[PDB]
Amino acid sequence: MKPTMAILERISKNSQENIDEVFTRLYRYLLRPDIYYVAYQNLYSNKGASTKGILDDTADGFSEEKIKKIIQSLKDGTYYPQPVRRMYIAKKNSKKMRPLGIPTFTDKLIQEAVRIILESIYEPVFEDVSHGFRPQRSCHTALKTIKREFGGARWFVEGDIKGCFDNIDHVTLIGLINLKIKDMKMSQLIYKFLKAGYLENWQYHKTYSGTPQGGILSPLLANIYLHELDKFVLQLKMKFDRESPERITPEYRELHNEIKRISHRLKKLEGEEKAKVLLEYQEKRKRLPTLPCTSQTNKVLKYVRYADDFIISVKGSKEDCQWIKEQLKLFIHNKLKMELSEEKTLITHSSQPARFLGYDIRVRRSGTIKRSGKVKKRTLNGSVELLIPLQDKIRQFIFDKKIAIQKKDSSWFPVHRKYLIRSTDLEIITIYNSELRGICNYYGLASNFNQLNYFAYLMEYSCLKTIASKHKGTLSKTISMFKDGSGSWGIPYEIKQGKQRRYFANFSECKSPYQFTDEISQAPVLYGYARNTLENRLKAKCCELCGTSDENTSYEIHHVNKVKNLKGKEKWEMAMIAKQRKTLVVCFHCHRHVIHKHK
RNA sequence: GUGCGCCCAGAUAGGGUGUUAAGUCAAGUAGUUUAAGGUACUACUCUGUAAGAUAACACAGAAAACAGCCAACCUAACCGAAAAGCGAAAGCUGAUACGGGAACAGAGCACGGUUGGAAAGCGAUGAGUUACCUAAAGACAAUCGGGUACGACUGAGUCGCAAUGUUAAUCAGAUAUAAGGUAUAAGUUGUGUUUACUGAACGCAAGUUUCUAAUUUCGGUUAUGUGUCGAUAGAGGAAAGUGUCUGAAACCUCUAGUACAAAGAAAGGUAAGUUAUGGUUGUGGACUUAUCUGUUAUCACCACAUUUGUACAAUCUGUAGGAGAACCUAUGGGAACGAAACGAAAGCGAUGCCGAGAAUCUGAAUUUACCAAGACUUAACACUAACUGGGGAUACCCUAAACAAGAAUGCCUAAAGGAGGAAAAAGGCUAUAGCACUAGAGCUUGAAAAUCUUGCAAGGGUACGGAGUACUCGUAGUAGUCUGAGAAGGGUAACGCCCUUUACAUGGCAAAGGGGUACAGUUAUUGUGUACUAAAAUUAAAAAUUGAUUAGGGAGGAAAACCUCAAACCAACAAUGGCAAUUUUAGACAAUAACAGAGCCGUAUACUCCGAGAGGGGUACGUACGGUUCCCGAAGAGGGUGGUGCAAACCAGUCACAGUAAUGUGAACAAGGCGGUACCUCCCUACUUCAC
RNA sequence: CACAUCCAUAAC
Repeated sequence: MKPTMAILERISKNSQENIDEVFTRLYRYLLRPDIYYVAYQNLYSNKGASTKGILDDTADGFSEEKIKKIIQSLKDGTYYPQPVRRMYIAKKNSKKMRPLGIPTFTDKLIQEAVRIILESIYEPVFEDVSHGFRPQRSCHTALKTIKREFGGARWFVEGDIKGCFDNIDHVTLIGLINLKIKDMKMSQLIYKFLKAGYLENWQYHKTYSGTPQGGILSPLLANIYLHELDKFVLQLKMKFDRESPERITPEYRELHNEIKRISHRLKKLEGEEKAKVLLEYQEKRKRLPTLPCTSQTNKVLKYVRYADDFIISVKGSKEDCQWIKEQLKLFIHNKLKMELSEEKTLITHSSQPARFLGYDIRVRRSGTIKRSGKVKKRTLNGSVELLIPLQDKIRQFIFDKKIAIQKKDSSWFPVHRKYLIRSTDLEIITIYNSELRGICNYYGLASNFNQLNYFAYLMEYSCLKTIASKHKGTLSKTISMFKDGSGSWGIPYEIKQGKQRRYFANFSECKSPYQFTDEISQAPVLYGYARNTLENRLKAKCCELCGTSDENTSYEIHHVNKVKNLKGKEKWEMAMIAKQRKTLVVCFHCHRHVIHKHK
């Protein structure tokens, strides 16, 4: 009959085909409970699952009967999502709080389902220039887009919108949805989420090392709003550009044409008077790469957007670059009701560093003349060349985590992190290899990535001074205790296969600025394509520590996040070390007596 | 829970410190002197100066001692125990029998001792094999072509430092709070490091040790030898510097790693100051000073990077700033234009203390003018220790001493006879099957020697490691004037002080370790307080109603334009109306439970290291007594009166089955009993390693 | 463009 998940894929082709359909009758799909399994095939890969909203309902309970206790309450307009619990936290290096949000498990499975319906309709309407909270797009696709078609632009518009994600209008958002979805009971389910919700966002930009992925925490809602801007300026791109004929300058064509008249003469004679005209060939060559092959009267705008930033590269004047900053204020006022901050829409001319996603971003004008071998272009003119901010960002990291020390000649000398003596030699290197591999993998596109050598010096020699103090040893005895047999140093464990070693991270295996690893590798699980999942053990109705296959006892989910905190002396922790999984079933009689023996 | 470490007393059981006073000891050789002075002179002998080559005359030296270093041997204190006694074991005791044997700290408290002159460590090293790169880009062949101190792997064979220290000989004075040093607690949290608390016992003062910098290659290069594209050097390489055939007139190494001039100019080596430190206080490298006998003859020369200025180019040289780059000033390239790390901090002051040569000058100073102070040996005096002699109230282990206390065992012949007729278990007894018991099993046999349950005189062991303020016991004796005053003064200083007076045998700390009680402080529990004063930002203030608002209902299976379906209503800011622990205004406390050492300062006293000294670092906070905040230990192990289930199994009749009772019994996780394990606990314990 | 050493050893 197409079980619901082929009907949703039937729509995600349907938006692409009709270039404007008013998509009606979307509510009837949330109720057949087959899509409420892909919601449970999503909610296992999110970090923040222990913090709760106001009621004490723990983040589990995945049972087909509360599917009815869901889906029947989705019927008579009697599901109303939770009010606010403001357990405050503030952004790095600043005194600002941006409100933080969480539901009860119920809401997470409707929300994670109204995400999938709304992701079916809007995803082939999201324009290419957005790269924020999407599939198959991340931080690095934005950077890579800058490294191609931003190349060679005279000026920047390095925008900011004054709290763009707490200023989100709860009333003209829903007016925009209801151009597309012409459905009545959908919006009221959405508008239970707006004003009975929160505004529910974070600050920790360094969690993915320069990303607001925690540091904005929402579904796609924020993108649906902004897509009216990403529709506007890619409409502004056609009013702006007027493409002129002249690309190679007329100062350049008088020198470009006279090369071929005398290069045709160089082969007609070699000898002594060849060398005399070779001086008016080779010393005349000294203003040939000083002559440039580009013209700055043609007019070209670009646009890139992540979630809340956007950067706009324009081929023109500063007259022009203060007209684009004009016809944005006429917009984010009138059609989105927000202030594009005149303080911090920094126009910075391009040859100066911008700042977009934690990179410094700029065009090269340093007129060096390399070889490309027998052929020769200027490979460094007009190339957008991304850069770490070593002075803002890595300087901050090195001192925020207490690696280093400024010395009296300003030289940073590394010492031990005081609070890490309390773990093993394997725990500390896994502390430190994790931190180093994050920044380097973040900053792998950086044209001065080689410069992170100072940072990886400091990390490596401060990992060893921690392990030094715990053993009561020195920095030299600790490479001599942890010797190999090839001059490198490692950390041993006895595990089942014989001895291995933990080494330290690197460059060529954190650098690669074309390929990378696509889910941030914080002990990643496999794709369980052998039916080990959280859906076909539900149908087994099984009892592992239970023995009685009873219907009046509720089956559910016992998914806690972490497994390293389980000790193995109590009755419940001996099952999770055997099957090696975050989760199992939980009973109606099993949870309340065996887990809750003390409390 | 750091080897010792209590409290009073004594001073060789082993020792330490100080004081005088005798005796002896050794200064290259002689001389003079006194004297058995010692370095002063005189004369010779040997050595030292390569500070960047050798010789000739002047400056420094020449012993013995103790104190230390290093190495190899032999042996006190310590070990599972020999061994050995001991209600037999609970625990105690090891002249020497092996094991270490300088031990782990000498820092309060011995390892010693002979013999020799030298090891860790740290920089400059072969072997012993790399694995690699090889001046030709590569292909060709250890072509020792021709490196192997390229670093490996190797674990120590060569050179340097480590490898010394102390001991009187011109006297007094002069810029004596002189420069210049040193103390002036510790900690908590103010994190904008803004002038803040605590018996801080100092005062002022918010921005300071600190970097952003080198010009006739001092680039896009670390916080290093290096290694690579430019301007800029192409003649070897395109008949191998050993060879072969090449790529190209392209290919490597330096010079073009400076346009003048000044000087020093490699190595060792002296003494200062650094970095080395790190987390506080003392031994190797490497920077930086300065210093290494004057004069003659061969000897006396080519550097080279900076010390020095420019000298011009120069990148693109902070930058505040207006400025598509090869665009515009200006203190010009520390020149606040900016940046990063760092609290009653950096600095400056104020007080009491230290202040060598005897600064350099001034009078030195008179038979070289004066010197008695090293080390041992003996005596006398003074002191002194955590050493030595004395001195001992709670919890744990033990249980012999029938020491005090409850356990004595069968029936039938027929109670008469007794079981002394018979049997024979039972308390018993040996091994150890075995799963505790049954002791098997002949057996004293028919309560003793083994039922538990306690204990003095008992026998052991541990606690003498500071947290808050009041009481038991050995004693106010073990101390005759308490080092905490007796007792009063006496300021001080925070005190207890030490200073002045003064009491006479209860006059004195109230000798020791550990208990006990009353109220405190923190943590983990457990229950509740919740008007001692009620009303509020207003959290319970989407309620209701609302506002006369608003477009919008309810239970299910199709793609989107739309298949179907059974056939007068929730929601749209809030507003408005009582309270709860309290920020808005006040005459969260109960209840139980347990309990640790970071120091620091004052006087006394014991030690050591760095310093000329003042002082600083440590020794359990060194210890004691006075003061003070900070602060409120972890983990395993056994043990359990007290906890419980399960496979086996205990035993006659709790069970059959008869029997002279016991006896063969097939059947008790029907455990009548209860171990054997598993579990959660709950409790005790420096038992064991940690932590200071 | 740049791979990375020496950071000593020893008073509680």
